[PDB]
Amino acid sequence: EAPASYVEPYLGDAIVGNRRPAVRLTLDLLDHRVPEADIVEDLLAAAQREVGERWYRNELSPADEHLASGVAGAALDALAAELPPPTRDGLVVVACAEGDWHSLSAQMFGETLRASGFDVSVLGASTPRTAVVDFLTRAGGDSLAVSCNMPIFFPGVAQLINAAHEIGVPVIVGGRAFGDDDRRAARLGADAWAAGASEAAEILAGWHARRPEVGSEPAPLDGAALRLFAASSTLATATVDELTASPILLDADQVDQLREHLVFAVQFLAAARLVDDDSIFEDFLVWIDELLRTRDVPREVLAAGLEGLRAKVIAVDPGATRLLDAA
Amino acid sequence: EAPASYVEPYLGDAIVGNRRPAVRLTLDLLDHRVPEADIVEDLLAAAQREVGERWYRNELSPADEHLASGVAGAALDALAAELPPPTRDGLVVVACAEGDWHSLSAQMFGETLRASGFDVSVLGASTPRTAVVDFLTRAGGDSLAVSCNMPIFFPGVAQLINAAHEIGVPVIVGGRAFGDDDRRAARLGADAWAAGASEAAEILAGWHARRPEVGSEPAPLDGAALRLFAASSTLATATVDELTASPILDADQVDQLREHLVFAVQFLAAARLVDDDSIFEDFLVWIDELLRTRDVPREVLAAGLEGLRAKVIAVDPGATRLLDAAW
Ligand code: B12
Ligand code: B12
Ligand SMILES: C[C@H]1O[C@@H](n2cnc3c(N)ncnc32)[C@H](O)[C@@H]1O
Ligand SMILES: C[C@H]1O[C@@H](n2cnc3c(N)ncnc32)[C@H](O)[C@@H]1O
Repeated sequence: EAPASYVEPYLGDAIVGNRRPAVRLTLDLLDHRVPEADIVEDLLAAAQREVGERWYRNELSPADEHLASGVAGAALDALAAELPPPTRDGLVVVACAEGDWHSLSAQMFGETLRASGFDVSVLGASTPRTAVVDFLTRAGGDSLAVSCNMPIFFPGVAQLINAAHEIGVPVIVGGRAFGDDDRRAARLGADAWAAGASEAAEILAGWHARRPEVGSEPAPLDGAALRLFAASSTLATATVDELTASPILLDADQVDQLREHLVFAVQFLAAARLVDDDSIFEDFLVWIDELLRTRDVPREVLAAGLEGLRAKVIAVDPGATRLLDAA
Repeated sequence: EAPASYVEPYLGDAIVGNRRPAVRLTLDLLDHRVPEADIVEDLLAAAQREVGERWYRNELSPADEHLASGVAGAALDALAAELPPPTRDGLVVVACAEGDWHSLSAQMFGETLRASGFDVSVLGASTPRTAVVDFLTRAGGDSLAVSCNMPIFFPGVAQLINAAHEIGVPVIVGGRAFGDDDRRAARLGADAWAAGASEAAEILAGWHARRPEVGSEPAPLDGAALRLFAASSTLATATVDELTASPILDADQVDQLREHLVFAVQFLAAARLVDDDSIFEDFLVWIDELLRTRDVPREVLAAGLEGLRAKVIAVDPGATRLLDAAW
């Protein structure tokens, strides 16, 4: 009867898109007086993480996950239909980072907030920066919460924080890209960071009660790190052109997968540099290496790919040299 | 009253993210014995299109639409929780086209089918080709329904049809990209085409009962049209490099223009692929009026198209006449 112990039966149904028994479990816990926050964190988010890990281990496909993610959204919808109305005044706007389509991160977070009596509008997946600030303005938002699932979205989170400051609004950030403490968040000028709803509820309720001062001076970022971000396309696509004159010829699917991986590589590298945390790049190499290992595609390809990136990457950002000379 | 007459009050709530009253309308109609299909088509789909048009007229932002789209998803979820189990055997797999993220087209369609007693798995937004086919295989899907909201996704729908054929599975297609008849669909090798669920229900129920022959011959397509598809990024990004030596732009504007030019080459390529000029002509009309309501001078796009000319015809000389048609 702990939410955690229901992950397996939930997944059994969720992975094949069998919504009804899986949302029934969700609602049975709720009716047995389990706090919603726990249901969301310990069952739904935990299940979704396991889906992601199975995909990652090449034990599931995107088709399975798509179904699992729909069931998760249906569970959140069911839960939301049980909620009493907001007890707190002051609208919190929850947004995925621009470029980020993990709507469910924003939605799970925002729903946990709702369950603490917050008035919450979840934009979910990627919205233009200027459209988010304009929404804050029109909807009289107290606070912006930005949910970021990969560190490759950081440049835009920084820009978004800046735009929000220009209109007086404070930004809390979170989700897995920001790690287990506030160092990455602080490096981008976020007014706050938290790991989950419990803490964010304190910060947000505090921003409602006492609307804090916000810089309006943009947080300093390494320009070379940003130029390396901007160039990720060019470097990847140009790396893949050479290589296929012809040191590995690769079908149209394989060339696109490689190209896509190398764009990601340069973006993790740029992100590591931007917020001065080497582990972002090192964790990516570990991550991708094992992604490919379960998929029986020789890693001479990616090695060759990284090899190719070397000369052009350092031409843009020489400070990335040292990051590359571990791998 | 009729579902159609509730569009305006539905939107009033949906566009500001006020889920509960808007989902309640959908459930009130259902309690008043209104068929689900009608609710979905006449209220939900109708509202979502009007959201689209307000966005298009620059009267709404993507932030407001994201709210409206969440409400629509929650409405479908509520309605789905009222359905009895399937009365029909034989699994229909509903997928957005690869590259297409309009999950709600697939979901609205699939849900109308469910309401006719079909067993349905909605993959929704973009899934890799080989993951869709592997799902069909593992789940023993009778039929694939592909939902396509832009004609720039056609090459991959063709590939997908081909993969489905290799495993003996028939494909119906639909969604707004396929127009008012079956000509575009047929040109890509689809085994059938329909406007909505009512017709597709007849075709699908017929495929369950009498399992049809499927061509293990790929539908013929012009390679130059495909090479022009493949090159869209290169041509756009390279067109925008020239033009900014310097005929006129901030980092936002350069990216918007670049993105519009990738679209231009893809609508052009799509028009060529299925031999329907109107795909490209409709796009020019569409984009021209998109920008007009946004007060961004159309000298820029003109100049952009102008720039594409030399490279585009170098790849596909058969596009020349389509380009000179315009201005
Ligand atoms: C489903 C899923 C997707 C779905 C999302 C669908 C949807 N509607 O959301 C789709 C299909 C879009 C997808 C696409 C991709 N994703 Co994905 N996928 C996931 C999965 C399984 C997450 C789904 C989810 O439900 N998240 C919601 C829950 C589980 O998140 P949470 O972190 O528990 O949220 C809590 C806390 O973070 C906190 N919190 C969250 N936000 C905020 C905000 C604030 C302010 C605060 C205080 C707190 C807070 O509170 C929440 C309380 O519940 C994960 C697995 C994972 N996250 O471990 C990946 C994962 C994030 N995806 C991944 C990848 C790689 C991809 C793709 C690049 C794959 C590809 N296409 O080739 C794309 C990128 C798309 C993009 N640009 O955003 C990787 C990232 C790996 C890495 N960084 O090295 C992951 C980790 C999977 C993996 N490898 O294990 N993905
Ligand atoms: C909401 C929305 C989005 C959302 C969708 C979120 C979601 N689905 O969860 C998001 C934000 C993802 C989005 C993004 C974009 N979209 Co959009 N947006 C829409 C909108 C408003 C979709 C509304 C929706 O709910 N669709 C479901 C309903 C309304 O669809 P329906 O067509 O009635 O479906 C029925 C029939 O077609 C049929 N049917 C449907 N599928 C199938 C399949 C089969 C097999 C059969 C037999 C029948 C069938 O039965 C259905 C049920 O009755 C439309 C507006 C519109 N459709 O006119 C655009 C629209 C499709 N989007 C558009 C654009 C431009 C974009 C973006 C390019 C914006 C951008 N990046 O700049 C991107 C493209 C993303 C991509 N696909 O890769 C344009 C396309 C323009 C064009 N020239 O083709 C539209 C038309 C808006 C407009 N009026 O300009 N979009
Ligand atoms: C992180 C999640 O993204 C999904 N995923 C991985 N690659 C793609 C893709 N090309 N398109 C759509 N979804 C994808 C998987 O289901 C994984 O679990
Ligand atoms: C076609 C639909 O897509 C949304 N839309 C338009 N541009 C973007 C973008 N850059 N990011 C996300 N959504 C967008 C609008 O809400 C519109 O209605």
